[PDB]
Amino acid sequence: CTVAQLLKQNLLTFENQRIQPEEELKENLTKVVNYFQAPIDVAVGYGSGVFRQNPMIDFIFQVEDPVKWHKINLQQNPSHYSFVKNFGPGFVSTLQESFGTGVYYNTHVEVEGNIIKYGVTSKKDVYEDLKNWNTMYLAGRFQKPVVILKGEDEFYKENSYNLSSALHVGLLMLADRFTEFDLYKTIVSLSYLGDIRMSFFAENPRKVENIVSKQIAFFRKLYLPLLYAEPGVHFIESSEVLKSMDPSDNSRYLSFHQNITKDSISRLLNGLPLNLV
Amino acid sequence: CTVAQLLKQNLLTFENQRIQPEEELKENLTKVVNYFQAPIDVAVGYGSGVFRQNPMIDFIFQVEDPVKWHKINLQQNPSHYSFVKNVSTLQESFGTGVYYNTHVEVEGNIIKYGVTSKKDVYEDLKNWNTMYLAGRFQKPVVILKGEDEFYKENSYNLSSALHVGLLMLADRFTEFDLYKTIVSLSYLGDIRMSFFAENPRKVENIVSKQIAFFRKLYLPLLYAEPGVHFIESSEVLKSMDPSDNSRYLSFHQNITKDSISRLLNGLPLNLV
Ligand SMILES: [Pt+2]
Ligand SMILES: [Pt+2]
Ligand SMILES: [Pt+2]
Ligand SMILES: [Pt+2]
Ligand SMILES: [Pt+2]
Ligand SMILES: [Pt+2]
Ligand SMILES: [Pt+2]
Repeated sequence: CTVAQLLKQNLLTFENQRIQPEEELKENLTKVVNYFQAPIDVAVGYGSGVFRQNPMIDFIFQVEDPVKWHKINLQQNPSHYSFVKNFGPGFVSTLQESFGTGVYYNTHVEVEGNIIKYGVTSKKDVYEDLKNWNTMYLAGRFQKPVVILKGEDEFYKENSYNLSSALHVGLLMLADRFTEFDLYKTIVSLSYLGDIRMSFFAENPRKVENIVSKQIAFFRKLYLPLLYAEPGVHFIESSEVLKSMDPSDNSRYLSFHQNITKDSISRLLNGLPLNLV
Repeated sequence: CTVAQLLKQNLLTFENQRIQPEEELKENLTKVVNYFQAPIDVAVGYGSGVFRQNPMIDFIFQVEDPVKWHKINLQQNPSHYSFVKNVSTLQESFGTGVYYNTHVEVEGNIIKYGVTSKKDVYEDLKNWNTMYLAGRFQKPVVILKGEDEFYKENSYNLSSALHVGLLMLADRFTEFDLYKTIVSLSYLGDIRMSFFAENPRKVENIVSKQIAFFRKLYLPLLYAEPGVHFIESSEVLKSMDPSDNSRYLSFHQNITKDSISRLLNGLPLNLV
């Protein structure tokens, strides 16, 4: 619609996180998620097969107990898994060791007429990262546009503080004048190595600017309301511009002024998940 | 001293890492380092107390065994430790990460020094287990003791940081885009490890302030990089003082899929 509409979103009901695809695509992704009978608490779609305009579709399943989750899923979907064999001596992992921590991926899996890759991880591990940034490896993925296909309201609540913290890190890094393009590129930079480390994508990493410009409408929807709520941040463009601006439009970028006094920088710093006591 | 001279640096003797303060400051810093009888393998100076445009001077001490090092340091300087408001727990803390004593008076200076396992640093420089320690050394530091040992462990860290910048940037970019991108990679790590007692600075002010040292570190690496080349002619690079923030160099890199895959495969994050 318009950028002005995006400034009217209700943060208190997480409206800036409520990214959902078109009805038909959504139906397909939902059918994929529901195909799994092992209980998925939060299901995430992300990547080129979710944000379009054939390709493998990327998912994350946040589950209550991964060991048990894989026990069930090994019975229902045994051919989704491929294990390393014992060639030589050991490298023998237990259920808890291989499944209990991190993101475990089954890749190039056919589910309901789609080729998919899904990573399974502990919901508890994710929520702790969203709250404290223990590593930010999981949190960083959720500072950028994703689609929550299941457990939406529960997840959005846990993620709002992660998103506003990423904005605050951006504000700490940027000068008193910046464009929204500078902001989103800065925010993407924060998680760029973490996405590589976690193998969220089987394809080559992308250029930071291409990431931002392809998803410009979703970065605006997430962060413009947070900018609007932020004391000391001033939108420079007039009400007229913001009502004439399509969120999908890359041809011009909003500009801002922020307070960069010492007291302001101290409050940004001390509100970070890294600095909570 | 010109930008052109910076390209002719010998990467094989780590000349791009050989950042030393003017001889004035250097003796003071080295007397601070030598005041300590607990042995320090590698001593690092950084921060505004080191790169001067008095203030507290920031140090990192990389040591062979931090628990045995703090044992000796608790004997020579027990006032440095603020623990008398409460040892097993303190000792557990010594082991991992960086332990700091701050606002400490030494040889005329008010200093802050962090103690960390040299082994932990070297492993991070090589593998980016966390990049918390390696990130500090992707940016200008002064190595005050243990230079040749440390420069050689760090060179792969620096060119890896350049490679991440090249992955992140388009086919055309300036040296300003690149230094700011590199600083972005380690910005949260510097906060998490509390390298600085003061508020974090703005990325662009960090770069512009230290533009001569980012240039000394990274310009010869860009030069040796396949697929990357300078856009400005030999003559402009002779007319540029490394401290001049009024003009920034430009670059063209190959961005084909194979070039990008080569940069990804050589990062420290790969287990192979
Ligand atoms: Pt639109
Ligand atoms: Pt169980
Ligand atoms: Pt079971
Ligand atoms: Pt079980
Ligand atoms: Pt929209
Ligand atoms: Pt304490
Ligand atoms: Pt060219």
